[PDB]
Amino acid sequence: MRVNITLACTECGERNYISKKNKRNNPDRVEFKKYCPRDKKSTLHRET
Amino acid sequence: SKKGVGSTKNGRDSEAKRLGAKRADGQFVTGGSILYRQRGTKIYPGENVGRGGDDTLFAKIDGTVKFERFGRDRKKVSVYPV
Amino acid sequence: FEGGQMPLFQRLPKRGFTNINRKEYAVVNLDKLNGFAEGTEVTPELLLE
Amino acid sequence: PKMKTHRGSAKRFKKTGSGKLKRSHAYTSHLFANKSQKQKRKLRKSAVVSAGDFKRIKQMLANI
RNA sequence: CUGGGGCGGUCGCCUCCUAAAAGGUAACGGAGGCGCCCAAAGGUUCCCUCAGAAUGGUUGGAAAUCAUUCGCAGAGUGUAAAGGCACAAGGGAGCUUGACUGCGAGACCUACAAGUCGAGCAGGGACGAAAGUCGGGCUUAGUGAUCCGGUGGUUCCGCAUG
RNA sequence: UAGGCCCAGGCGACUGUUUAGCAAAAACACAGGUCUCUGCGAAGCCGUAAGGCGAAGUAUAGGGGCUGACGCCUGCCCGGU
RNA sequence: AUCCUUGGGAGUCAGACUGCGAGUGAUAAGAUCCGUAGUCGAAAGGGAAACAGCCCAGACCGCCAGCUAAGGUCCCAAAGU
RNA sequence: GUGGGUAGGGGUGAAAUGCCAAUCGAACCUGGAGAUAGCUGGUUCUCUCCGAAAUAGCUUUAGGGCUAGCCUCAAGGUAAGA
RNA sequence: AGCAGAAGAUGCGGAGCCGCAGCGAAAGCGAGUCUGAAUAGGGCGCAUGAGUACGUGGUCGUAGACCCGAAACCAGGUGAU
RNA sequence: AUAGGAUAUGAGAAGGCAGACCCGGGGAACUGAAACAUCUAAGUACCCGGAGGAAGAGAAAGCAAAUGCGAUUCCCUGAGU
Repeated sequence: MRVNITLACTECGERNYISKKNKRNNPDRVEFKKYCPRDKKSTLHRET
Repeated sequence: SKKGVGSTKNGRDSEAKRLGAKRADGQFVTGGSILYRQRGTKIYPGENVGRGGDDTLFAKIDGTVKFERFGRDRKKVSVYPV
Repeated sequence: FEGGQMPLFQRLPKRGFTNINRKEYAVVNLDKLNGFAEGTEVTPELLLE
Repeated sequence: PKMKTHRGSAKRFKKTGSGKLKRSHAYTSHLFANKSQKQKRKLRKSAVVSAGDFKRIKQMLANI
């Protein structure tokens, strides 16, 4: 179920990453926070 | 004559990944050069040596390289400058 | 060639491209302009000849 | 008849100022899940053609 | 590939042994495995230490649990061998997302293509009082060139000019 | 100069034909048996087509396939193709 | 007295045998496949009777010069019954 | 016997891969054609200076090749080299 | 190249080429330029300055490319005396 | 009325060959790509129709982006870009 899906930005709408996550174990629209260089700060990154 | 009987079940082998003392006891050594490749910590780091992601030994500030002993049977890499 | 191993110009990527127009404003080194002693009027027509 | 440029090498190579040609690395745009970014931050540079295989294609792209 | 070939079997990756006390070092030699898994089985703060054995007990049983000594490790360390680990890298909490952008002096290995380690700098963090650690899992497997199409972004080019 | 016979077997009905230049045979042919297609500007043919075979033929005739006189027969499965 | 870089220029990417250490093999093979060392290959001369790999030793060329190594010193055949 | 047709990825065959001018799993001639050959044979006068390897990574690859490996020529560096 | 020139040098022709400076894909910038938020780092280059034209030889690219040799392929003709 | 038939007139044209060069219609393969089928080889050879000493093309629906050039052809650059 392990699918590699990018984690796009919310401040700018910009993909920027790849993360491993599970379709069963994490079924939500998962969200971490990382560093967008075009937004220069810590940024809410939901799954897309 | 001949009958055809096999087979061997055991032919495979990995790529030989290297270890051993890359420098000697008494080497001038530049910053960040690998002293000793390891699977684990077969020898621990001491003065001015870090530890890699492969738990490897590499010298930060230059100078001589001395292999030592903890006590009783346990070695230790430290780097002493000029 | 590489024997049959896929050779080095194929294991390496393209880097496009070349311009439809690229202009090369070339060349004047600055110490070329000590060819005038004393001199003025530095034009390419006075530099072509 | 002249020496043809082997064009397909010359799309991949940049002749520097003597030179020591340039190239971009392999493994560089096909698949990016498995390759970690510490590998990728060293592949997104350019690179200089190694001395062994520079012997075999100085005959090739001498017309630049 | 081959002890002629065919049939059988193998083609690549990690570990051990053969390997001759650096490091490599062959055969259709001897063993295992690998095309993953963990949103935490990651990072950090702070705790704690095993397995088995005996003694006695609740249906209790050769053994689930519970108490007192033993117990340097005979336990675990995702998965399998070698090394390593209790000051923990082993178990348990809390707060979290560094499983980080731009790098990278310098090294290791080597035909090349590759691959590996990185001190240190800046950007912003996380945990921590600080000291400080953090560029994923104790390490070593779990992955594949180029071309070709697609998706997001592009103070790039655009075939007389827009 | 003009046949050696006579029993008993396997194959093939037979006379014939073939590997010119190794193999005449138990091979092939064969009449007979069938299954099938074709209504005639035809079925199949050779043709890029025109033309022609089939044929101054007409389903008791042509083309294709299978098997091979004669006698007794030709059992079962339409799942697959 | 070699090494490092740099460039021009090629050959070989099937090796054998002997000893020492190994595997396969039956602790078989002038067997196969590795390390190490030699020689051959690319090395003539003397030994080992003849002998590519053992033992000794390196052929610029002439001498009707001398001294030695491996091996020898009754005849073959040089040198001690 | 005469006279005469059926022409080569075709003819013809009471079928064997037979026959088609002494040639048949595709007739002979002329050309593309100096087809290609990782394969074999051959590589013509002399002397000197040095003098290899049969190992590896790969490889539709094992009796081919390409980088290394060892050789040679020249120039720098200098005493690194053992 | 061409124009005069015994098909010859030679003359004249600047049309063009190489070099004089690079850096990025590129807009472009320039003893620097890229990557870079970066007057951080690093890659290529500068300080350190030789090219160019002809001639000789080692080579190599394209042609039969070092000689001799396939079996087969293709086009177009002659041959059932 | 036509098809057609008869007649005379045509210094009409069928054939050839300079094995070449030039248009047009057809038009392969072998070789390479280290295999091969896209490609190349190659619109090459070969066949066929045209003629002329030459043929073909040609006076703009052309280049090209300025202060523009003015029919085609050929050569050299442009550029193995």
